[PDB]
Amino acid sequence: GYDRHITIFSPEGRLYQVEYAFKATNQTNINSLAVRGKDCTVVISQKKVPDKLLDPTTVSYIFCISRTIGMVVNGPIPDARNAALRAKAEAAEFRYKYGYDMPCDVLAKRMANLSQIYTQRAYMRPLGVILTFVSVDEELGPSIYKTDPAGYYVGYKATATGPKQQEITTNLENHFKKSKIDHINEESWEKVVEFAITHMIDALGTEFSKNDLEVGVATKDKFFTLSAENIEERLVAIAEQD
Amino acid sequence: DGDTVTFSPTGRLFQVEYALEAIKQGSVTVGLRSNTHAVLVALKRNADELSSYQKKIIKCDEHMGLSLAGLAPDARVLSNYLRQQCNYSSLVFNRKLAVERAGHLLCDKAQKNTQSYGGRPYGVGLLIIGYDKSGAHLLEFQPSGNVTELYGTAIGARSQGAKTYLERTLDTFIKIDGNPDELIKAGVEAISQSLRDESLTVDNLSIAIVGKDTPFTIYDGEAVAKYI
Amino acid sequence: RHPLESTLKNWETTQRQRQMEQYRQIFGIAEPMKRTMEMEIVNRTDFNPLSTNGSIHRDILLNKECSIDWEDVYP
Amino acid sequence: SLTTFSPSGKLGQIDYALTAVKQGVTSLGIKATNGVVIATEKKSSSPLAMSETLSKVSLLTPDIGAVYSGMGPDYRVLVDKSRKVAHTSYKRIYGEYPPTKLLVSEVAKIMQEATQSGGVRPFGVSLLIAGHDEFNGFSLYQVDPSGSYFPWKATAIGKGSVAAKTFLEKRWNDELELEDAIHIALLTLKESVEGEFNGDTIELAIIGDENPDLLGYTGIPTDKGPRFRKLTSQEINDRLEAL
Amino acid sequence: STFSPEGRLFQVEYSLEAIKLGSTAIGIATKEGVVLGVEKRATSPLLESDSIEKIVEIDRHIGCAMSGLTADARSMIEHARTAAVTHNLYYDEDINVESLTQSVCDLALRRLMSRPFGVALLIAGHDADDGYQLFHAEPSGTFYRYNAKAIGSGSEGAQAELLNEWHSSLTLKEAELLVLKILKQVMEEKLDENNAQLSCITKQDGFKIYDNEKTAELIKELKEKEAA
Amino acid sequence: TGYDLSNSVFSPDGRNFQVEYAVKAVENGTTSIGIKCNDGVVFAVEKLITSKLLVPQKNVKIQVVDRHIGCVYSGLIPDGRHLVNRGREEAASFKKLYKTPIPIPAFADRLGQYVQAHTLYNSVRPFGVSTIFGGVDKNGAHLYMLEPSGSYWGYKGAATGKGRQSAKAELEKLVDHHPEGLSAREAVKQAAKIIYLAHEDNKEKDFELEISWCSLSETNGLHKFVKGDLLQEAIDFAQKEINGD
Amino acid sequence: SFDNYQRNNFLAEQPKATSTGTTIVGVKFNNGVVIAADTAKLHRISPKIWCAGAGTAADTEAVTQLIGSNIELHSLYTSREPRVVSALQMLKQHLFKYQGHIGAYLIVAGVDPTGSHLFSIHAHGSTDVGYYLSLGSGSLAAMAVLESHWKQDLTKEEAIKLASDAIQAGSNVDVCVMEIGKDAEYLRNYLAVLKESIV
Amino acid sequence: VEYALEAVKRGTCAVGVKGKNCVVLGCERRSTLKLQDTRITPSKVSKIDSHVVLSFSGLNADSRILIEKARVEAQSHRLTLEDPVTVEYLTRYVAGVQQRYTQSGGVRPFGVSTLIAGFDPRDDEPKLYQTEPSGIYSSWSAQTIGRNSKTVREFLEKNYDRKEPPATVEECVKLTVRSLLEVVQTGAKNIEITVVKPDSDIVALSSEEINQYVTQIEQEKQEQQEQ
Amino acid sequence: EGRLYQVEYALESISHAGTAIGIMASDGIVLAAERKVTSTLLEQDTSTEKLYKLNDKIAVAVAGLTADAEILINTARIHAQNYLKTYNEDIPVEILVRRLSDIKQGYTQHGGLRPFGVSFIYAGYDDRYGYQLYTSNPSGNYTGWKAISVGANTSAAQTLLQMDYKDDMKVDDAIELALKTLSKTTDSSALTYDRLEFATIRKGANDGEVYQKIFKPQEIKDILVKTGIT
Repeated sequence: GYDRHITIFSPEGRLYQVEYAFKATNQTNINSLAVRGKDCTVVISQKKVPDKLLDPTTVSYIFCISRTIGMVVNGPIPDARNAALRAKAEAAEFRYKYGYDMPCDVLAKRMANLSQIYTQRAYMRPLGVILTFVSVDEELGPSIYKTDPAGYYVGYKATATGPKQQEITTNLENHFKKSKIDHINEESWEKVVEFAITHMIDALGTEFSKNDLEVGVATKDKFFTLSAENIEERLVAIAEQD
Repeated sequence: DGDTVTFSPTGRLFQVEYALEAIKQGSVTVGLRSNTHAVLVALKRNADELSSYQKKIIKCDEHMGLSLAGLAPDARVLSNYLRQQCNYSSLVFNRKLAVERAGHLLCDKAQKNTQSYGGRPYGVGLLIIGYDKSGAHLLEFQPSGNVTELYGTAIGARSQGAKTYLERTLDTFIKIDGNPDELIKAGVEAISQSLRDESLTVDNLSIAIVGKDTPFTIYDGEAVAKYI
Repeated sequence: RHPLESTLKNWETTQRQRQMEQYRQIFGIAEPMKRTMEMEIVNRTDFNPLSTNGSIHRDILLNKECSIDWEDVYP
Repeated sequence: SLTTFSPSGKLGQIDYALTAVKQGVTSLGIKATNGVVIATEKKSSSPLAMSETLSKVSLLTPDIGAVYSGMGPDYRVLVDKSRKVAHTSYKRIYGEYPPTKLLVSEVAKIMQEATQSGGVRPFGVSLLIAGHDEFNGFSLYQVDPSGSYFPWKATAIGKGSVAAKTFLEKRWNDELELEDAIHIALLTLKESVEGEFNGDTIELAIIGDENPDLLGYTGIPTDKGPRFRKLTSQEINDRLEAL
Repeated sequence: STFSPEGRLFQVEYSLEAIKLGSTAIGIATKEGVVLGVEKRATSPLLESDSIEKIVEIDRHIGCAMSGLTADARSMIEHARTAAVTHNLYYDEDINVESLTQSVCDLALRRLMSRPFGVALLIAGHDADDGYQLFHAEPSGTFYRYNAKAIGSGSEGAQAELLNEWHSSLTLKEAELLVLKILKQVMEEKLDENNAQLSCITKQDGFKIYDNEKTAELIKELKEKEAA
Repeated sequence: TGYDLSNSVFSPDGRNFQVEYAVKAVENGTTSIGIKCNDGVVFAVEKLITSKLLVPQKNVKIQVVDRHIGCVYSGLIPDGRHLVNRGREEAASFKKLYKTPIPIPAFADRLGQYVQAHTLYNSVRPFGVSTIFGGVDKNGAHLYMLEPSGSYWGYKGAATGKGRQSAKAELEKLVDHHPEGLSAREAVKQAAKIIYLAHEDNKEKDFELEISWCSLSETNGLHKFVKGDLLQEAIDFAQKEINGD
Repeated sequence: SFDNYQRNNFLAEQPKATSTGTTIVGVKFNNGVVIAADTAKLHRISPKIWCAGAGTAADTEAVTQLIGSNIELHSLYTSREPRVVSALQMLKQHLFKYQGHIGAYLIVAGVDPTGSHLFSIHAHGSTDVGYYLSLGSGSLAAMAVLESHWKQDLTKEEAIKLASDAIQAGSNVDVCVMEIGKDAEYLRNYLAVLKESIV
Repeated sequence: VEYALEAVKRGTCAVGVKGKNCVVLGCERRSTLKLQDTRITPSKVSKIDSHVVLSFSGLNADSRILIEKARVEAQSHRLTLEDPVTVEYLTRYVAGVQQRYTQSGGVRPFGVSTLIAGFDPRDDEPKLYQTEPSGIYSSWSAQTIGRNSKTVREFLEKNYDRKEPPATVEECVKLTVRSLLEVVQTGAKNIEITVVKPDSDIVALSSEEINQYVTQIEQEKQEQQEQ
Repeated sequence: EGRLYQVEYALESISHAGTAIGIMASDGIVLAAERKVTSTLLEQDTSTEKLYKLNDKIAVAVAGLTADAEILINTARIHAQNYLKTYNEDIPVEILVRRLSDIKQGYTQHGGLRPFGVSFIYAGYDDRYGYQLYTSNPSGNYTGWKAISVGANTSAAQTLLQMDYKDDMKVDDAIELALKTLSKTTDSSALTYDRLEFATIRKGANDGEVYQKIFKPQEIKDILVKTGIT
């Protein structure tokens, strides 16, 4: 019936233009992972370049929002780019309103509350995207926050996303079951990238030729993404470990 | 569907396909251009032998011209708009619109009514003619906002004959300059070819002509006895 | 007449109009149009004669969700 | 449906918004003779996901707290508008934070304004609001999607609400001090709980007499400072030793 | 507002089919002036004149008559009156009639694709630019010039004799007894100053509506002419 | 099924159907191509002729965008005219304000977002038209392709329209024998071969092909059309090539 | 808000407002910041951000409790403590919005998770910062007092003794001290017709 | 528009007649519902100004807002000109608002028909106008609206000639009570009537005075039986 | 058809809302509303359920969505006090019920809004017409009455009013007939003092002003001990 077409409750309390925005999060078949060290928070994406004449330098799912803060997206690239342009406008205004740099927690709340608008208006579409933030915050250390099409928002110690996400997350849980810490027990951002990829390759089984990586790294002064030779050092170090 | 912005299962726009069906309802008009002048001939309609035959030539400060091949009111909205678009360009700057942007402005303004939810596009084929900082121009406009500078063309119901004639005789007009003479008569033969069994007369037929040192002068008046 | 009159009465929208001008110059034609089209389907759809407050989701698009003006205690 | 009437005078869309409330992870509150309690179950996801950022329970005025069942984003915007109302309609005219009655009237209006306006579905949350008025005392209200609000001696909303109000109708009587209400409320969410029962799967917070130690300054005896307290996981794990 | 498979608006066509069962208004132009006339139908003998006047003045130079709900066009007629007299108040001239006919029939376009004034309309009057002029106007945007034209149930059937029975040199009284001959043609009735109403529109009269007494000397003149 | 009727409605698999029905308009429009070059950028466009009545001098199907940027498109063409028109002021205002030309990545996002903003609300339809555009800035030569969804990605070489499937065998089979790509002169020549050869599917229509380029060395960093001696040389190159079969 | 304007100009052609013309200090110290005023001029923006005010008293009480409302909502919207630079930004935006037509002269001093800070807002929304400031008309003597007897890292006791001296220069004082680990400290005055009815 | 006029055909019978120097209006009114109070009850017939009246049939809720809109207009017209609004100008506005609320989707039409009447200063012609959901204004010398108005309109059109307006308020009132008594099988306590004489002499008729007319017609009808 | 289907269903809506009565006297007015079947844990003096006070001299006995009614009640307060500030003199009950009953048609006029699902029995006093009793319903019509009911079982209540009501009776006589009516139209197996609300209007303490008390639950016991059962 007509209830399925717009953000209006159906007979069992459901919002189908939010549920069909969850199936939109799968469209790329990308999977992604983000993890904290003692000093860093680091985020990983699969990559797929179907065309033989496509540029891999531009199949980008990792975004710097502003100096110390960034995110990864699961769902279609146009809705993902729209999220990244909201998020930079949220953070740029917060330094105007309040005299300090936007914390990841408040940005993940602030984006999750805009998602409450489209989730209530009958005459708007939700975005089809799940977000995951990275930053280093002086109030809390390195941090991760989720967001989804409903505006559900939650802070994380380490997280993974995509159509394979229960497998990546099941093997992350069974690491902290042993270390019993809130972060991967290492100091350099390089060590935690190499751990994250050790769990990414273990999880997703299709051994990563370097094109299947895109990675961002957040640290106290900067969030940045790995250059095509910086990725190569991680890959050689994991190849040297075993 | 009848929806004004929505796309069909095969990628089609039924609202604009039916804006072009108004070409299969408006009475014929035809036009062409040369090195120095350009011409259009409009053939008219009536309700009864008594009725006065329909007006279908206008101008923009004797700088441009226009005709209609469907709903005259919709072409009149584009006529008054372009006529004021050429009125503000003249008076504010002491310049003139060279015809280049007339095609663009129509093609912006007609696409918008398929773009927004709102009232439908201007439901009519239009032919605009003018003279520039360099040369005479003919623009055919088509609904949803296409402009084409066609060297000759015909629009309205069954107008395939007059196109065929402007193509079939590339002499007599393309090469003709200085005095306007054969432009009028050759265009008039192409429309006069097109009518199946109907008639041509001294009120029923009217010609737009534009170009170098012709301030656009409307020819439906008794001076047309020189050209029937 | 008073030097602050009209200047403060229109401050709410005039600052928002100028903020949309920064959205133009920093992010192109897309973002101000996207937001001003959100402004038109959020402000014009609030049909409720007994409710003159405006709209709750307007502050979720206006940055007034967690702040006060004298104009908001002195309506 | 746009909340227009059905063929027997039902609002249609509000009964489905009540079903969004009915599906939520439980919260409950109790009026006690010297204070009021607000109680709720958290969930989040794996040990990857914290349950300890912006809490499910939250402070509206120094003397009022709130908790919910249903769609979290709806509740979260209702409470952050509700905080703004308390300052811009009461505190900046009257110098006093609004008593529970007025701030509940304002939350009730935002919910009613959704069961009638253009382009909008009802909010999918029921809000329990509880707090202290100097004149009419320690108080508990339920606010539903419909905008209607009922005051109570005790109440529960969401998944566990039928069991929790069946228990509270068998239990609550006009002699209970704050602490034995907590010992019934713990035993009540000990029967809402789908997961493990512990000091991070349960939120629990209170209004009692004030704590000048939480005013963050001293020297003006006049001010009493916070009436409302967010219990820490340690303060909760002490009481969870007795249950 | 909506399109059909064939180029034409449903919100216009599915309205206009009402006036095809409306009051049979008829007008005639001549060398000496214009005539305009109607079936003077009333809901009861209890209805006074000076109420639903099915023929009206616009100014001393111009009148109107119509076939659907007059109150709809009465709104357009408020603007027709005020726009005409404000031209004269500003510029000291009667607006030349065709330019009033466009300006008053352009209300049915309000700036696009509009819900119709469900009523076709007969402006008629004098100027020195094109003489005594009889028009037609619509929920679209249209014209006529100077001849006979008709609206309402009998009108196109009457039009088959109106085209036949006319010429340029006629004097007004010729059109007066000619407008009564036609107005009887399909009404199943005796026309009189209760079932028909008339006006003559001239440089000597202005627009004027025949008084019930003058409607009894002109019907007497047709009735004695029946022996011819 | 039955979700198809408006712009801002996901159907049961989460698809926006007005991406799925807008891209069908791109297919049945013009087929055309472009290539990224070691020194520059190339565009090559099928100016299809259905009757000789045109002014072929002024039926320009590639569009100049900036002093160093250009553009080309397929679908309901009136859509793409608008994208270019305020594309010109978007770049020229950036140039007036920034005192330097707009980078191609910086242009590609603003345009991708103007298209994407019409895929959100149901008060507007999609732009039905795919686009290919590019130019030269201080970071290099760049080329992008855009689709009605607002999806856009950077490209080595790209093609569109009904010829796309056999064009997706001349593409690939360029770079599979040219992993360096080309300097722009052999890209101009090779490109003309492709679109000639792509006529294999269709009989009884005619065309002229027009080409354009910008480079660090093939022009001083300005967009220019390729016609004349070099295009006749490029057509002469291509002419025998489908005639090799 | 502007009402009853254009009429008072004629009625004047007016009660005086209760301006505080007195003098106030802030001094930055070994473990926090001190402020004081020569008294009730020590308004709270928040438990750890305090304002010593001067000029029109009603303006100082009204704006500090408006910014304190913004900041109370802010602490509830972020789940974090507020900062002296947050109050300084909001007083700059807010007093710029009211163009010095709201007439307050206003110290801001406080402690937050980043550190201890000390700023002042003049009527135009203009800002100063430093290790010490003095404001309200007695301050020209306190310029010399604070510049002379302050040194790197006075502790509580010497900052309170220096505050006593600075305000004494230019017989009684209110002082409050914000110490970086602790509750902020407030100190007051530290130094024959008849007729009848029931109604 | 068509369903809307069935709102009028669901509303109370309202009727009137011109006279040589008056207009009389009246309505079938359902008396009082056992426990209703007349002083606390609105009349059906309603004053717009001291020289202008409006009566009606159909949505009484819409008729409050239609009369309330007419009342603000009639005073605004008076304020803006000191022209105590002529009945033909009061009718223009009220017909105009029924046009305004026909034309759009959203703000659906007033489900009401009216008799509007009055006397301009020194215009001893009784101006009577009838309006409907579309915003017509047919004038009438006499007319019927509401339900059962068949036999009312038939009986009136058999008892009045447009060129025969009774001068005397006696016959003016006598005709209309006979007319309503065809419909009101519920008995003639249910009727209400009101008269305009020129120069602001609008006058209501009491429950006793209409009886000296019900028990004047009744024995006239019995004399017509004995004849 | 000449009907509105949302509005007939809004009238069907107030027909679900529990029974409410109001009866006038030769010197005063009474209100008497039923609270339907209710949970043991509900509060009983803090719960604003059926009756309210709109200025010094006017009350209301409502049936509907209480949430809808609250906004109209607030607008009656605002309008009444703004009238009292405008004319320095009390607002008549009829002007007030006209203003609120306009709003309830002004939404019914429209497709962009649902109409308010609220009926309103008003009691009040003024120096226009003395004591006035009004009744108003979801379409926005209003009517004066001597004795009236709204909400569920309105008809069964008016059958109990019809024959028993005698035009001259005093306030304290009407306090009987309200409970004779409600108990015969009871929506519960039986009454208890906490299940009903009452409010009254009387001519000052004696002359001058107006007296306008709301009964607290003990005062409700005090009127039930009388006209009760054995």
